[PDB]
Amino acid sequence: GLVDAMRGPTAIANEPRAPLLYPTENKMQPPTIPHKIDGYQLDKDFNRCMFCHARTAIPVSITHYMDRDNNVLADVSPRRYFCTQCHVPQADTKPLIGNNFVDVDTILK
Amino acid sequence: VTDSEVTKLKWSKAPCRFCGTGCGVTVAVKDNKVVATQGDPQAEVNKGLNCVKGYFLSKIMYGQDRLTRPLMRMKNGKYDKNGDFAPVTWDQAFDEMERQFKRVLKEKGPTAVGMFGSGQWTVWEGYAAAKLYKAGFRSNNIDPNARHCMASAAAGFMRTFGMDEPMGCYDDFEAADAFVLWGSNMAEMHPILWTRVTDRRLSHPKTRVVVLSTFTHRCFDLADIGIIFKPQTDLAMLNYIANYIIRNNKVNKDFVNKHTVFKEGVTDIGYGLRPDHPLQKAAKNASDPGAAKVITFDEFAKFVSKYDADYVSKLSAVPKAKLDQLAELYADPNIKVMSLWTMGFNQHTRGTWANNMVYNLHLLTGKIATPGNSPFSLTGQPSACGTAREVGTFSHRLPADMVVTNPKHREEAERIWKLPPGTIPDKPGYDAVLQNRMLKDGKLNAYWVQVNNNMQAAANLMEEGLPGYRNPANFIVVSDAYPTVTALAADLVLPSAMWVEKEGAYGNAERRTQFWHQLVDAPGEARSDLWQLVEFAKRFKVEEVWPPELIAKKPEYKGKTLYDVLYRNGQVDKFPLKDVNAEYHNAEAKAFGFYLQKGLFEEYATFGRGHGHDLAPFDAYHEARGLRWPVVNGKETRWRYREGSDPYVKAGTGFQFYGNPDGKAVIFALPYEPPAESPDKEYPYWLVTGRVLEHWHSGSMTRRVPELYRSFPNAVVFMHPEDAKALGLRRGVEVEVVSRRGRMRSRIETRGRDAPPRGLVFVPWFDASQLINKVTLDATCPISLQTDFKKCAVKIVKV
Ligand SMILES: Nc1nc2c(c(=O)[nH]1)N[C@H]1C(S)=C(S)[C@@H](COP(=O)(O)OP(=O)(O)OC[C@H]3O[C@@H](n4cnc5c(=O)[nH]c(N)nc54)[C@H](O)[C@@H]3O)O[C@H]1N2
Ligand SMILES: Nc1nc2c(c(=O)[nH]1)N[C@H]1C(S)=C(S)[C@@H](COP(=O)(O)OP(=O)(O)OC[C@H]3O[C@@H](n4cnc5c(=O)[nH]c(N)nc54)[C@H](O)[C@@H]3O)O[C@H]1N2
Ligand code: HEC
Ligand code: HEC
Ligand code: SF4
Repeated sequence: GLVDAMRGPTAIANEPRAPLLYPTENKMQPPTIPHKIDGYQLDKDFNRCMFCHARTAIPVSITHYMDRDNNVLADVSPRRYFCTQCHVPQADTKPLIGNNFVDVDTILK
Repeated sequence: VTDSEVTKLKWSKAPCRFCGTGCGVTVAVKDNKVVATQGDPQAEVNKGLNCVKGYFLSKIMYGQDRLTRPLMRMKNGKYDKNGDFAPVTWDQAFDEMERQFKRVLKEKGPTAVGMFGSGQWTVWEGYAAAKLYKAGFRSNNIDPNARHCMASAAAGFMRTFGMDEPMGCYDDFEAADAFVLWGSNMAEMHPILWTRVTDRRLSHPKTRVVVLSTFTHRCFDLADIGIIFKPQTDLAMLNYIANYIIRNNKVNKDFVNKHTVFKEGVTDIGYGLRPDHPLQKAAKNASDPGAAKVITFDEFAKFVSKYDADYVSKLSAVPKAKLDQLAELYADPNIKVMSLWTMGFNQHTRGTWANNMVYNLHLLTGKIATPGNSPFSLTGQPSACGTAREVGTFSHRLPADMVVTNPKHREEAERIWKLPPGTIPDKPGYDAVLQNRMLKDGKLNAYWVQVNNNMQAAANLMEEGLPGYRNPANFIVVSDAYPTVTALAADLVLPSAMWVEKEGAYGNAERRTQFWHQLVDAPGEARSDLWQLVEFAKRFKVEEVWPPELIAKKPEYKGKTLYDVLYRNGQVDKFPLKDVNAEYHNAEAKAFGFYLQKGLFEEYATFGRGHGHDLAPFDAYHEARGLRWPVVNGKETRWRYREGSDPYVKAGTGFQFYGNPDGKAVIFALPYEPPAESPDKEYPYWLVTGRVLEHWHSGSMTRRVPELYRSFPNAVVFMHPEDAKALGLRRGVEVEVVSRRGRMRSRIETRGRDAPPRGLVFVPWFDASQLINKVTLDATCPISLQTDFKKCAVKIVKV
C-alpha cells in the first residue's frame, strides 16, 4: 500500500538492474537544450555555446548581456557565462511519475 | 513583489527550497497552484538569477504520488510491524503513536525515544521539536540530517572562535583577490555563489581562482590553478601552507600577538566506529578526542615544520610548484583571500581538525573578518544554519550555541521555557550515526523522522539503518511529502505540507534569515510538520513524561499537557489571531487559535538577543528579503568580530573574538592522520560520493520534476577511461561497486562532467534505485560525529 516510483519495485535489500544510459534527445523558465552538448567546451578560455548563440540558433536574449546592475554590455555577462548552470539537455526517455504542474498560459485560459 | 492591481497572478517572496546559497525567489499563484517562480530581482544574494533547480521550483510540490493520507502498517485490523500500509485518519495515526511512545517511555524511559530532524525544517519547526523532546519527553535523542553535514564546521567554529557560523558574508565574493576552493564543487552545489566568484574573476582578471579536489569537475573550467590531491591529504597541505607562511616570514606579528593563542590537540583519536571495531580498540585517545593543551608560537612553528615540501608533495601527489603557488597566495599580505569549503572538509574523519587548520592560515596572516579576507565555510541545506545549528536541534545542544552539559545553559533554557530546575537532560543523547546503531541494537524504540530521507542518506545502510528500522522492537514514524525509501522502511507515514504550503523561515550560509507566507494549501489531508509536533504534544500529560520530584518544583503544572507547557505557556501563545496577515492563509494558526509561528520565533529569539545572536522582530522579516544576524537596533551585521562592523566588539581593539573569554582566536597544531579505510589489494579503488547540479539529495523532489529527471535520469559511476579499459569496461556497461559492507549496481561514465584520477571513482547519491550508502562506511570525525562519505575502499566488478 506504498511504493516509491523513484526506486521501482525492488526491495531495499536487493539491487535492481540499472537502466540503459539514455541518449540525449535531439528535438519564464530557461528553455531546455534540444540538442546534445557532450562535445562542447565551456571554460574560461572558450565558450563553445557562444559560437552559435552569440548576439552577433536563436541568440541569447539581451538579459544574458546584462550585469548585476542591469547595464547592457558588449559581451555576454560573466553572470551567465556558464550556461549549463541553467540550461540542461534532456534524455530521450519518459518521466518516471506524472507531475500535475500547470503553466501560466494554461492557468490563465 | 508587484504594486499592480491587474495581474491575475498573486506574486510573493520566499527563499529557494534548495541550497544554502539562499536565493530569493518570487512565486506566482492562481487557483491554489504555483504556476511560476522567478529569481527575485530585489534579493541581494542572487539579484534575480537562479540555477536550474530554483527555476523548476514551480514543479516540486506536484509529483502525482504526493502523500495525502496517513498510512499505517496493518494486519487483521490493528497495527502490525509486518503488515502492508493502509490509510488511517490523523486521529488513528496519533492514537497509535501515542500508545507506542507511552509504552516505550514507561518501560525504557526517554533514552528510548528519538527524532531525526532536518536543516530543511523551518526555524519554528526546529524550535517546536527541540522543545517537545528536550523539555517535554526530557530526551536529548534529537539530531538532524545536518549532523552529516555541518557538525565538523560547527565543532571547528566552537574550538577556534567559541561561537558558530561565518564571520564574513557574501559581499566578500566582490572583494577577494584569490578564491581557494578546498574540495567545494561550487559550480554545481552553490551555483549562484559560483556566479559571484565567476563575475569577480572574469571582471577583475588579476583575481586568482584555485580549485583543489580529489577529482576534476566543472569548477576547473574557471580555475587558474587546478590541484587534484589524494583523499585526506588536505590535512598535510594545510600544514604545508602554515609552514610556508612561517618559513617566509609572512606571519602578521601584530594580529597574532594581539588576537591569537596556540594549542596542540590530542592525536590518535579513532574513527567514531562502534567500540569493538579494531580501529577503536587500537586508538589511544578516542574517549576524549577534542582535548588540547596550550603551546607557544615557537612550538607551533616546530610542529608544522615537519610538513615540508618533500613529505607533502609525495603524500598528497601534488607537485611542489603548485603547493608553493597556493601557499604564496595565503602568505602575500596584499592579496585578500577567500577560502571556501563544504563537505570535502566536513565529511572527513578529521573534518573538525581541517576546519581548525584552514582557520590557522587566516589567523596567522590576520586575513579575516574584513571585506574579501574570509575563511568561509559554506553551508549545504537551506536552513542547516537558521534551523539546525542556531535553534540547536542536535543531541548535545540548546539554542544560541549552548550545550546541555553546561548547567548555566540548562538554567537559561529552563528560565525561558518556564521549566522546573533539572528538567533538561544534562547528558548528550544519540547523534545521527549512534541513532542507527541504537535502532539496530533495540535501545531506541519509538522514533520519528521529519523532512529527511535518512534511510537513503545515512552511511552503511545494510549493516545499521535497514536492520534498525525493521527491528520489531522499534516503531518508526516518518513524515514526508512523498514516498521514499525511508518511508518504505517505516511503520507509520504521515503526509506533510511542504515549502509554500506553510508559513516558513530559513537561515542561509551568511546568517540571512528569510521568511515566507503560506501561499497555497497542501493536497488531501497533508499538514505541516509544525502542526504535527504541536498536535502530538496534546496527547501527553506532565505526569506521564516528567518524574514526580520535577513536577513538585512547579506544581501549577499538575494535570497539564505538553501542549500547555510548551506551546500555550503565556509566551508562545501571546500573539492573537488578529496579528495574522489576512491576505494569506495560516493553517496552524487557525488550527490552534493563535499566531503560533510568531510566538515560537519570538520566544526562541529571547535566547540570542543581547547574547550575540540577535534576531530582528518577527514582522521585519516578512517585510525584508532577509536580514543577517546579529540584527541590532534594526541594522544587520555583515562582518562579525571586527571593530566598526560588529556592534559587540569593544572600541580600540580592531578585532575581538568574543565567543572566547580572552577575546582571542585559537591556532591549532594538528597532524595528518589517514582515513578510516583506504584502498588495498582486495578493494583497490577509492569511492567518493556526492551530488550533481540538477538533483537535490535523495532525488525525492527533483527526480519527480520531468525536466530535472530527464537532465540526469540515473546515478552513474564516474571512472577514468584507462581504469575502465583495464577492467574490460566501456561507457554504459553495468558494474557492481562493492565494499566490505554492501554493493550497488550502476553504469560506467568515462566522459562525463566528473573525471577522476586513476584509482578513484565518484558516484552521486540522488538515485533511489542505486543506493550508494549501502557501500559507504559510517566512520566519523570523533569530535563532531560527522560521517565521512567522501572516501572508502571498493572493488568494481563487471556485471
Ligand atoms: N545541486 C545540489 N546542490 C546542493 C545539494 C544538492 O543535493 N544538489 N545539497 C546541498 C548540501 S546539504 C551540501 S552539504 C552541499 C555539498 O556541496 P559539496 O561538498 O561542494 O559537494 P559534494 O558533491 O557533496 O562533494 C564533492 C566534493 O568533495 C570533495 N572531496 C572529496 N574528498 C575530499 C578530501 O579528502 N578533502 C577535501 N578537501 N575535499 C574532498 C571533492 O573534491 C568534491 O569536489 O551541496 C548543497 N547544494
Ligand atoms: N553518500 C552520501 N550520503 C550523504 C551525503 C553525501 O555527500 N554522500 N550528504 C549528506 C548531507 S551533507 C546531507 S545534508 C544529507 C541530506 O539527506 P536528507 O535530508 O535525508 O535528503 P533529502 O532528499 O533532502 O530529504 C528531505 C526529505 O524531505 C521531504 N519533504 C520535502 N519537503 C518536506 C516538508 O516540508 N516536510 C516533510 N516532512 N518532508 C518534506 C522530501 O520528500 C525528502 O524525502 O545527506 C547526507 N548523505
Ligand atoms: C551550433 C553548432 C550550436 C552550438 C555549439 C550550441 N547550440 Fe544550442 N542550439 C543550436 C540550434 C541550431 C538550436 C535550435 C534552434 C533554437 O534556438 O531553438 C539550439 C537550441 C538551443 C537552446 C533552445 C533555445 C530556444 O529555442 O529557446 C538552448 C537553451 C541552447 N541551444 C543552448 C546551448 C548551450 C548551453 C550550448 C553550449 C553547451 C549550445 N546551445 C551550443 C545550435 C547550437
Ligand atoms: C540562468 C542564470 C541562465 C544562464 C547561466 C544562462 N541562461 Fe539562457 N536563459 C535563461 C532564462 C531564464 C531564459 C528565458 C528568459 C530569457 O531571458 O529570454 C533564457 C533564455 C535563453 C535562450 C532563449 C532566448 C530567446 O530569445 O527566447 C537561449 C538561446 C539561451 N538562453 C542560451 C543561453 C546561453 C548560450 C547561455 C550561456 C552563454 C545562457 N543561456 C546562460 C537563464 C540562463
Ligand atoms: S543556487 Fe541554490 S538557492 Fe539558488 S536557485 Fe540554485 S538551488 Fe536555489
